Amino acid sequence: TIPEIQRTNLSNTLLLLKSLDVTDELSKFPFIDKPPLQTFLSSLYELWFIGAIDTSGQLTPLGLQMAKFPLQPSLSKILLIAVRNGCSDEMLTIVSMLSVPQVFYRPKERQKEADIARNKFFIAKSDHLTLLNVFEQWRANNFSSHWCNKHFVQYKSLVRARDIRDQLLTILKSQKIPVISSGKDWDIIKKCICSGFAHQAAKITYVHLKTGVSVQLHPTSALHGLGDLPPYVVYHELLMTSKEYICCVTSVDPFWLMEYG
RNA sequence: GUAUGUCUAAAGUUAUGUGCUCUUAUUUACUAACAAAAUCAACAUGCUAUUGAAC
Ligand SMILES: [Mg+2]
Repeated sequence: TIPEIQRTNLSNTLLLLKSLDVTDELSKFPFIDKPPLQTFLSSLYELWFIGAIDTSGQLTPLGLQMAKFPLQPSLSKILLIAVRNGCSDEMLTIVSMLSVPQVFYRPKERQKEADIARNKFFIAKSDHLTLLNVFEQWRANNFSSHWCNKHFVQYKSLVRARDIRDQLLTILKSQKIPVISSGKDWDIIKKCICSGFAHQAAKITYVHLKTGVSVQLHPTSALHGLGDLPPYVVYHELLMTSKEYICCVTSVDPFWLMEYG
């Protein structure tokens, strides 16, 4: 089989491999099976964009700080930015939920009931803030497994989210960062998203911000349907399955995109 | 407007050196000189979007 390293985004890897001081030693690093040149150069471009890397290709202190999180660099960028923006408290649990697979359960015949249960937690802005409402309601039900099942959400995913939240909180308290809450000013989170995800943006026909390729909201999204259409979009992943799908979706204002990048 | 052309049957030698029986065109169908300037009669009474393996 082709090794994972030859076929995945590598920016977590390159961040860490710069964070330990393997330099242009990284640019010539002895792997068994070297990743494609354009994969390396693209991950370098991503890190340069995020400001983890300078124009020569050398690590910034922001890079070194981000590398102490167990994270792909965007998710560390957004947490560090959430300190200065003052939403660390919400950002912790949203970044925690964004790490986790298969958060909702959607069995063969029951697509309606699974979504109906999810839609009790709906935020009109995004999937991202709907994840917050899920974790808050889960906790308000004393983290109940039976509530998880009732609402078609995977408890394994939720317990892992809380374990990640407490770990990331520990990492922030190791970096001495304050865990400030934004409260109901959820736009602060959405401004932070622009700091991490400015490449991962799209606009209604959706159409990618930089490459211009046309793309689709995944049908699980709170923003999908025979229905909703917010003009400007930021997203957690782009993925081709049956279609070229944005995996989950958040609405944005264009002014934030040139504010953060 | 159903092209048209050539050939031959000649003369023998011109004197010397009835059954049977198919058929709702089951035809090998043949000719193109003829004409070509075709559009009234259209069209239903109201527009759509959907699903990922695993760590
Ligand atoms: Mg004539």
